[PDB]
Amino acid sequence: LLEINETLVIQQRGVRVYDGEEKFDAGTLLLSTHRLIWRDQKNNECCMAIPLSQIVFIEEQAKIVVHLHSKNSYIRLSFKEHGQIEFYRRLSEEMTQRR
Amino acid sequence: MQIFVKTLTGKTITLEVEPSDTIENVKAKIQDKEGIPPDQQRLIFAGKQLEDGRTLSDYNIQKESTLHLVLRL
Repeated sequence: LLEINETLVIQQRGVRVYDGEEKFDAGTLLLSTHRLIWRDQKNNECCMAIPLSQIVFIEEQAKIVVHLHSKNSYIRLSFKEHGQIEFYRRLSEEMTQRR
Repeated sequence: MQIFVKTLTGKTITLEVEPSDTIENVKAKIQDKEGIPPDQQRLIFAGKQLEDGRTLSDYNIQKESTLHLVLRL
């Protein structure tokens, strides 16, 4: 599900999406030149989130955190299936020139 | 000039500053009107994080720009 002038960067699986700290959602996070695509494990409502222009700042916690915008400021991504820091690199590089 | 540092609440702090101003100095202003200790502040600018011993000038920040505030986890 990509727009014109928008291209793929990397697809990595085994991702989880936590709000603040949580006792998540499994599936595959897909980054792109313009959006932070997220296709879920349960196809029925597959393919949701797509910020990337709003994500203010990203960092590492211990997993990669994303401050997308009483309520939580961010969501965090866990990389169970190895694919971390190849993603952190490509998420920072692409997100910063998206102003 | 005066810059604005938006918080993740959508709050905007209107700060009056100069290019010769340093980042920690800027965090001082922040705290003199928002409570936030400079220890927890992280002034962001287009993804790039702004380090303390560097003047706004070094980041080529202009009048009425917009920086963001993100509390350390």
